[PDB]
Amino acid sequence: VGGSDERFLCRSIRKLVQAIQIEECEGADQPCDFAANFPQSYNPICKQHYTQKIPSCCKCALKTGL
Amino acid sequence: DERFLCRSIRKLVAIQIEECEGADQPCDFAANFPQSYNPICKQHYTQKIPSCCKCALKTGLEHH
Amino acid sequence: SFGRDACSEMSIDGLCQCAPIMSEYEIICPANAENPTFRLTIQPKDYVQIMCNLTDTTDYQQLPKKLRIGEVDRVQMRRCMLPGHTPIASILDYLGIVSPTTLIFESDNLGMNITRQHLDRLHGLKRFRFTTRRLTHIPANLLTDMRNLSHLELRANIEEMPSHLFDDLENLESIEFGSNKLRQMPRGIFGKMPKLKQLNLWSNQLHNLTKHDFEGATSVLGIDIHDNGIEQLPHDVFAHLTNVTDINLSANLFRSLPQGLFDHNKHLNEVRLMNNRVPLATLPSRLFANQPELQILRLRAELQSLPGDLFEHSTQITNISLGDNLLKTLPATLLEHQVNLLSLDLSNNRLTHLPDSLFAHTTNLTDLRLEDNLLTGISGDIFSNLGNLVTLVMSRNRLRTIDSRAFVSTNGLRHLHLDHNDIDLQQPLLDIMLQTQINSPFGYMHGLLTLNLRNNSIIFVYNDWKNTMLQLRELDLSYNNISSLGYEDLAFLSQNRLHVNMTHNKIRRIALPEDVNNNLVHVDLNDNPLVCDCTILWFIQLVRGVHKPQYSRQFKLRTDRLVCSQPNVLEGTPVRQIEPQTLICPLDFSKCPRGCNCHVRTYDKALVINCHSGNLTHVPRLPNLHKNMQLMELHLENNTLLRLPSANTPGYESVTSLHLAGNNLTSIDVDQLPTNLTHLDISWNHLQMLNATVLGFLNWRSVKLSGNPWMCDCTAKPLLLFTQDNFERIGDRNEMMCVNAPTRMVELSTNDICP
Ligand SMILES: *[C@@H]1O[C@H](CO)[C@@H](O[C@@H]2O[C@H](CO)[C@@H](O[C@@H]3O[C@H](CO)[C@@H](O)[C@H](O[C@@H]4O[C@H](CO)[C@@H](O)[C@H](O[C@H]5O[C@H](CO)[C@@H](O)[C@H](O)[C@@H]5O)[C@@H]4O)[C@@H]3O)[C@H](O)[C@H]2NC(C)=O)[C@H](O)[C@H]1NC(C)=O
Ligand SMILES: *[C@@H]1O[C@H](CO)[C@@H](O[C@@H]2O[C@H](CO)[C@@H](O[C@@H]3O[C@H](CO)[C@@H](O)[C@H](O)[C@@H]3O)[C@H](O)[C@H]2NC(C)=O)[C@H](O)[C@H]1NC(C)=O
Ligand SMILES: *[C@@H]1O[C@H](CO)[C@@H](O[C@@H]2O[C@H](CO)[C@@H](O)[C@H](O)[C@H]2NC(C)=O)[C@H](O)[C@H]1NC(C)=O
Ligand SMILES: *[C@@H]1O[C@H](CO)[C@@H](O[C@@H]2O[C@H](CO)[C@@H](O)[C@H](O)[C@H]2NC(C)=O)[C@H](O)[C@H]1NC(C)=O
Ligand SMILES: *[C@@H]1O[C@H](CO)[C@@H](O)[C@H](O)[C@H]1NC(C)=O
Ligand SMILES: *[C@@H]1O[C@H](CO)[C@@H](O)[C@H](O)[C@H]1NC(C)=O
Ligand SMILES: *[C@@H]1O[C@H](CO)[C@@H](O)[C@H](O)[C@H]1NC(C)=O
Ligand SMILES: *[C@@H]1O[C@H](CO)[C@@H](O)[C@H](O)[C@H]1NC(C)=O
Ligand SMILES: *[C@@H]1O[C@H](CO)[C@@H](O)[C@H](O)[C@H]1NC(C)=O
Ligand SMILES: *[C@@H]1O[C@H](CO)[C@@H](O)[C@H](O)[C@H]1NC(C)=O
Repeated sequence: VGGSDERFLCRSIRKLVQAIQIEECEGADQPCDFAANFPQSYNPICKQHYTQKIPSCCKCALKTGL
Repeated sequence: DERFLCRSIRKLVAIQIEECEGADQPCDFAANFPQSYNPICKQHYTQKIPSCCKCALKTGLEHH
Repeated sequence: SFGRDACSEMSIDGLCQCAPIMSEYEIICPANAENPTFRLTIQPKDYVQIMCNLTDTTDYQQLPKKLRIGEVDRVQMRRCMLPGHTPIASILDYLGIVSPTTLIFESDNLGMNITRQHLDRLHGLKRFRFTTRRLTHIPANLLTDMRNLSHLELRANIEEMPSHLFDDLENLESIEFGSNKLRQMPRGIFGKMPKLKQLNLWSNQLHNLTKHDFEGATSVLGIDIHDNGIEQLPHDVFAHLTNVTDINLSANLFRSLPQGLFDHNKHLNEVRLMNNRVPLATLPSRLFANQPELQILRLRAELQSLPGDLFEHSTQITNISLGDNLLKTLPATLLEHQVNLLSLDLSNNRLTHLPDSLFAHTTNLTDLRLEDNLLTGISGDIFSNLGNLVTLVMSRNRLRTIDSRAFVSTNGLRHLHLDHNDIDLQQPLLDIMLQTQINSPFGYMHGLLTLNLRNNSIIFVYNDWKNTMLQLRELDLSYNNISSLGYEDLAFLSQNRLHVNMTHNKIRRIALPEDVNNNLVHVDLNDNPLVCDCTILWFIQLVRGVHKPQYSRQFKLRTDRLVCSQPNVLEGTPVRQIEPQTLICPLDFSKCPRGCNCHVRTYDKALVINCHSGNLTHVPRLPNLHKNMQLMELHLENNTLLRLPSANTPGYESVTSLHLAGNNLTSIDVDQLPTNLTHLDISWNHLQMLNATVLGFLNWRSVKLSGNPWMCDCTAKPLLLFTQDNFERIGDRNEMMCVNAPTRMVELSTNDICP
């Protein structure tokens, strides 16, 4: 219904650049939002992801095992 | 070495894609986010190609 | 309102350009800009995003004109400047935006502090968010008359909020003040917000919370104060939160918590104390006891031990995460009341043992995580009441023994992970060789789906895995110690797409028999140290085309990376590429003649005797031919043989192939020729003639005759006639020479030779 909103750990800008759309991290190496309850060693950081190279989204990377 | 919140499989269809292994299901580390946020893995698309799998923290007006 | 038509139209009279994309529209202003002042994303009825790149408040002049967006739920404005002494509603009016429910204003380019005027005409909003990283000041009259707001979020490094900010927020249900600089709870605010349910205060610096801080907060259902650098809490801090159901205390600095911290909070449903930033040795007595509605616990704080009364009489608990602490054991009574527990996670602790009675009452447990601990055994009692358990994870422990009755009562179990342990199932070698029917401890679980035993010390494919587990889907035996396979080891009866991993074992032989119940099982045999000798012949034929017995089609073997380890000649070459006659087994010197090497080729059942010292005058003592053998090749090339022995000679009597090229033979008697002979190479010897008795013997029998000093006179007539009618048996017929001058024998007639 009305009043909902999705939040993401990383700020990104979607834009058009035929017309190709890309998603880029709003900043470089920015710490992730909503990430104050992870183990200290996780050091959450926003990382740029690519499709093969086109910036395709911005995601929060955790330094932990899989 | 790095881990993301939503598992995804990268594929080649020649264009490379990333698809959620668990779209619309909880993100990993679901218990790690602030109260009122509902962590759900979402498939995103670019231009219609699956470009990215990302953890969305859903919020709303209704409490629980 | 705004749709496909308005977007197409926007080009021709366009200071701005518009392009549809998926279900939305992207508008940029100005049209030809690399760095547009405005980029609008419109999803009709749903939301409008205004992304700004402004230097000045006058830049708003470059907004699109006559957009007529219409009714829309959410307006999100990013990086925009606060519009001076003008309401934000005036920007929205300009765009024709009608009755939004939600306004988000996120910007690091403010130009000024936010004011109450900025929200004029937006008193109808249900949801408002203001977010900035600029040094800024929020005036406490900002939210005057916002009597419709149910959800408020403010993020602006806020050090304090005067109480009067909350004067008109009678409809407020959620507060999100996470990630500010709050040091104190504002006083007397909760009486202003009698419907308040969610209080988010994480990532602040609230180091002085006391009971009075929450006076009047009886409506509050959730409080989250994670990451507030909190070292201690008074025991009565939450006394007024009588209806609270969720509490988050994570990422703080507790070294202890006081007893009775939740005594007045009897509606608790979930508590999180995760990632405490210092060691918290234990939790106080009965901290989570006597809670009738408590279901979920997440506890990670380097806990060293727990008191047995921690959850007493809290019967509704369904989920406990105790992973990543320092627990060495658990008191036996810890879970005595947890009749409804579904999931227990104790992964990543230091558990050396669990009391046998620990899971006596958790009869509803479905998921049990014990991985990354130091457990050494599974006893007959530990899981005996766990009839409902579905998956058991005990990866990366030090498991060495499994009681024979450990899994008799776990009929519900479907997924069993015991990977990376020291499990050998204590199996005697002769019992295995003598093909004894031996059930593993897992044998009771006919319904099992996953059995992961990767990286243990298993040496044998047990009976129950093949014949009792008819539903088995996955059987991981990789990195174990299996040393050989027979067809019986691959006879799995499961009809549920069984995949077995036998990679990285010690598999040196795979012995499938000659001799040539309707399932299909895949088996991965890659990365094993296979010895490629005569003993793996039929396996090799199986792997390629030739051999396809009855059993062969019940399974599908993966061998694409199964590579010979031995012998040196074959080392490195993938099993499929092997040519079957290359598979040999040596015959040792006792058998094998002194300066000779001998081997057996199973592909055609040949005993091959090679003697190439180059110095032999006689045929040495030969080994007897096994009665299962058909061919015997005697290789004596380039020696100096003076004569052959008689055909009655032991060993030599059974030779089927004589390879004698390059010797000193001056005559051949038929009684020197072995009876089963089919090939006689006597080229490059000292022969002058062949008796008609030898020629009769040669009539299949194959011959080489060139390189000999043939005497072509009248006594050679039978030899001449033999060669003329035996084009098939004499490969080097054209190279035979008569040495009386030297002339090719094929150029001689019977008249030329014999007047
Ligand atoms: C407390 O503890 C209990 C006991 O462990 C938990 O209950 C269990 O929750 C599990 C997780 O929700 C649940 O498992 C599910 O079973 C369903 C079978 O009906 C599956 O559909 C479901 O989907 C899975 O999701 C994966 C990502 O997590 C993903 O790999 C995959 O998803 C695909 O399929 C779905 C199906 O439509 C697609 O939408 C998706 O896009 C993917 O294509 C996979 O199928 C999941 O497996 C157990 O059934 C529960 N067990 C019980 C109730 O006994 C509680 O959740 C715990 N509670 C808390 C608060 O932690
Ligand atoms: C059984 O377990 C083994 C060991 O864990 C699994 O082996 C792994 O198999 C994958 C492919 O199935 C290998 O990855 C591939 O390697 C080749 C090498 O050039 C290349 O195409 C790619 O790099 C590709 O990723 C992997 O190396 C291999 N690992 C080991 C240690 O052997 C095997 O897959 C399992 N069998 C199953 C699941 O059926
Ligand atoms: C097989 O199991 C052993 C034991 O669990 C694994 O050895 C551990 O490996 C990790 C990672 O390198 C080390 O930190 C530990 O110290 C090792 N423990 C021991 C007892 O040696 C081993 O890696 C596993 N092998 C495979 C192929 O999975
Ligand atoms: C076997 O026959 C060879 C003939 O090829 C003999 O070798 C030759 O002997 C003569 C006579 O001594 C020499 O002149 C040649 O030079 C030799 N040729 C060689 C060695 O290649 C050989 O001696 C004979 N051996 C026996 C045991 O009878
Ligand atoms: C904003 O536009 C200016 C051009 O005036 C450009 O320098 C800058 O990079 C743009 N910033 C963003 C975030 O697009
Ligand atoms: C915001 O207000 C504070 C105090 O009222 C003032 O110190 C600061 O300069 C203002 N910020 C501006 C005008 O950007
Ligand atoms: C909130 O708690 C009080 C006890 O202080 C109780 O009387 C009231 O009924 C509770 N409200 C709800 C909705 O449970
Ligand atoms: C599961 O929960 C029910 C309800 O509390 C309880 O009566 C039952 O004994 C538990 N165990 C099993 C095996 O059902
Ligand atoms: C294979 O298992 C045996 C026990 O049967 C033991 O020596 C060891 O764990 C393994 N051997 C090697 C060489 O890794
Ligand atoms: C010759 O071969 C036949 C068939 O392989 C065998 O029966 C017989 O015993 C052999 N004779 C000798 C002397 O080896």
